[PDB]
Amino acid sequence: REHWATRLGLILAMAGNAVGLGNFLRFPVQAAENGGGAFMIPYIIAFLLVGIPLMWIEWAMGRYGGAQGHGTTPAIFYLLWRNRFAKILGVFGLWIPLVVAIYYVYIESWTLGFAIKFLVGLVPEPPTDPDSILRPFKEFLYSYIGVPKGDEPILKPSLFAYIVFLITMFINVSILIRGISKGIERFAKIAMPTLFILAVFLVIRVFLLETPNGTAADGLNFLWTPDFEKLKDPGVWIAAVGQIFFTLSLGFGAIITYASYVRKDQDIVLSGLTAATLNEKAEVILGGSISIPAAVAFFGVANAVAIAKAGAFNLGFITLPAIFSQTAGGTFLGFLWFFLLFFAGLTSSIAIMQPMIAFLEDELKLSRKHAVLWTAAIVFFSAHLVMFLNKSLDEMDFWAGTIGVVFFGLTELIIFFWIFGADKAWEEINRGGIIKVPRIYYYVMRYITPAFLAVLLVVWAREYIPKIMEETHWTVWITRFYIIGLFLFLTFLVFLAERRRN
Ligand SMILES: CC(C)C[C@H](N)C(=O)O
Ligand code: NA
Ligand code: NA
Repeated sequence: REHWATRLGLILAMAGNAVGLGNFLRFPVQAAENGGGAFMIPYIIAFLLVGIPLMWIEWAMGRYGGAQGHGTTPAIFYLLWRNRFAKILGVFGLWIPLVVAIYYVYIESWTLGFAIKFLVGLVPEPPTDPDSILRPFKEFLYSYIGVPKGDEPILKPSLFAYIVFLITMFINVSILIRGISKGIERFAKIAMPTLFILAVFLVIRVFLLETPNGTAADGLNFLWTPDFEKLKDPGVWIAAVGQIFFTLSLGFGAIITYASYVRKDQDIVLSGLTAATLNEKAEVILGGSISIPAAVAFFGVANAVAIAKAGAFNLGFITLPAIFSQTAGGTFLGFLWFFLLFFAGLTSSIAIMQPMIAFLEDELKLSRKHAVLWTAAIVFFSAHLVMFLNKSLDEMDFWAGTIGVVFFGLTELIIFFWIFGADKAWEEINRGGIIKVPRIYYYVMRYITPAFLAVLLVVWAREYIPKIMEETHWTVWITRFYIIGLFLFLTFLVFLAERRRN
């Protein structure tokens, strides 16, 4: 089996997995919608009671499986629990990352396309009226991905966007095809440093922004000022947990796959802890100190929150660059912003494609080259669904990147810390660890975490089961139909892999 060359390379590879579009895009929005400081309390709690224990659990399961030549859940679940149903459940460890990757890579191609156009200097040129400053960039984004005037189902992506998406796919392949140590590890040792330093630079510059309407400092205050009146709102907790799962790449089966390349005897405790800690630093300190504080600076808190509630891409692809355009060298600043997003997204996109590749290599015994090329083909082909179908991206993000990851996180924990045995799991987690997990986390993993996730899922289902059936748009049923097709497709490959073994 292939392994990580150095401990450092391992750490930065995992950090590149977590730290991504979720930090500079999803987080600012989630925190803004949930009342800044009021969102932070549940967020931290969710990080302690959910993020860390699951992180360690996934690392353990990964290395455990990897030692026997299996990096994906279909096999690993079976190793932890003997049952056909264990394999069927493990199919999500492939379905989830694949579905998410389909649209994730596309968003990543956006940041790239933007990074290019902003570098060359081809951008809209605003003239004191907020709308007259934002409108040009709204039209700019809409022209790029091809957004309809009214609410129309079909998207018309510009040739440039499509070509950029091809390039993005190429870059992803060029990295993945070189292997774990030579391809992913090498890139991580470069991208991450660049990323952190670009992020750092952007946080400085942004913090310097101050206008008659507000300051970046007002934004930092808003984000870090505690509010206890929102603690009784379940929605805040649900959003916090969802963000923790997404940002830490938990429930995507990515962490597990990466961990399967860690040598049986190498530490996963301190490594895992360090990776997660880096992500949070990149999330709360970097991610939350760029977008929000800038919006608040120019438009004020109220408007900033309104803009955040407007959409997820509205703050990242429209508001921020529009704000930069009003400053000296704002065009170049916008470039660094999209270059940062691109490197963050690229480091994550490769991570959610690897689980599929690892399955083909491990279970179907395909060469790395073939495994990568076929994975890219599937993603690229499926991407047309997200590219040309409005609301398809949202549907995938929801079913896979929201519900799926939580459901899968609960499943893997139940299989590992319950069926497989709590003590055995604990012993497996701490084995070889440079430091040992606090004893208390034993009771967190076995009782607290699973219960909280279960309650969450129950609450969700109660609200969603009626809404699903009554949804007017056909694009979602097409998306649903197709991803269900993808699931069946993957189950069939597992069947073949199972048959080859015999
Ligand atoms: C799906 C995951 C790879 C997402 C990543 N953890 C992020 O924060 O963007
Ligand atoms: Na990343
Ligand atoms: Na992240």
